[PDB]
Amino acid sequence: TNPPPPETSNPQTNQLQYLLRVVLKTLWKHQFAWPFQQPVDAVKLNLPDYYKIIKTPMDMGTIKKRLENNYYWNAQECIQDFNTMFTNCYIYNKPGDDIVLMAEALEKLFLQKINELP
Ligand SMILES: COc1ccc(OC)c(/C=C/C(=O)c2cc(OC)c(OC)cc2CCNC(C)=O)c1
Ligand SMILES: [Cl-]
Repeated sequence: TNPPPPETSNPQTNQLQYLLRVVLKTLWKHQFAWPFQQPVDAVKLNLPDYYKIIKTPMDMGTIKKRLENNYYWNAQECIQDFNTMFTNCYIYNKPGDDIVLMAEALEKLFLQKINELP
């Protein structure tokens, strides 16, 4: 069985609104977005070692749930989750894999969207 997804509720800056409404939304509609739209389903994908290697898992779906529930206090905490998501992919998969190239293309576009923020 897969581990439970990361918590998405803690209990509104302009940069957080921008990350959700502009950065995340554009990356969510990118063609290479599908493997990162929800937590890695290690059971269905038959990856019994994923959650042994990746100890801080993260996906765009959990970012959205966190951005919609005001989980983050600031934009830096949210930007770290994206970097957690990208670096997780680089750690588990092998260089040259198509998913690694997809993650690189997503990150390089992510740095452009955050390169112009309030
Ligand atoms: C029906 O097939 C489906 C349907 C829905 C899916 O997700 C919604 C997926 C997810 C596939 C992957 O995630 C995936 C894809 C790879 O190449 C394409 C890969 O190459 C080594 C390693 C992984 C393992 C995860 N590695 C990560 C996340 O970095 C597959
Ligand atoms: Cl808060």
